[PDB]
Amino acid sequence: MKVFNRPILFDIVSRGSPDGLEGLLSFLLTHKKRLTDEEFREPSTGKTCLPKALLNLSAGRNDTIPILLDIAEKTGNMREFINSPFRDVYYRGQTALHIAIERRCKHYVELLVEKGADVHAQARGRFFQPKDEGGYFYFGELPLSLAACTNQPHIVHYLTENGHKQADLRRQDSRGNTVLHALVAIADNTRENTKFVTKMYDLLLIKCAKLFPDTNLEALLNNDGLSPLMMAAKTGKIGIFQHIIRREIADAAAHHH
Repeated sequence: MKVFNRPILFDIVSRGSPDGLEGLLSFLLTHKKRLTDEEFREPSTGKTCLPKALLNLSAGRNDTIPILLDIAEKTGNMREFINSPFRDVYYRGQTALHIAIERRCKHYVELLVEKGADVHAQARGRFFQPKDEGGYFYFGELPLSLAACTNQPHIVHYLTENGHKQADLRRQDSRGNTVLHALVAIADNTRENTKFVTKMYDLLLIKCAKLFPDTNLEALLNNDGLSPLMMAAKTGKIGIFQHIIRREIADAAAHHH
């Protein structure tokens, strides 16, 4: 018979060969194992094969992934498999969705959500960093906040509008930061950054006001006690700060004389 283990399975997925995975389903069923078992997790990180699949793409496409989820579904292990948290020196509590968003793959993002991904999995930092090469980069922890801070409107649209399970815009991270707070966090003072940060900020309020009309986003405070506007002031984010003021003056035009 055909027998499997971590290194073999990790080689198959890292190379990206779907032909190698045949008779894996049968192995798991007979030996009574799942892909989330410690023996198939990289002990150093906690990564299963799914992240490793997403970290090795042949022009944005690893073909092991679709079958991996099909197999997971046939062993009563789908929700667990997708949401399996791993860690590196930069982050703990990462998930397959974070990588899917990070690498900017709409398709794999769509797939995971539809098959039961946790849209509120928080990628928390570890020990802290500099600006120089340090793939840390605080983005607000949540998948929505990550996508927002990397200029990916279609993912934001999907995460909010999808049929299976939607991403709550009101959701706050460990710092107390909503997606708006995150947009301020990343906001540097260059016009092209300020372009999309401003654009994404306004799109979200417009989106939220509709869905949850009895709650204002920019009204929610963080653990410092600050709002997106005030935090922009304190941390010195000029471009975004002006825009929020410049916006509300325009919103005061709900007052005809």
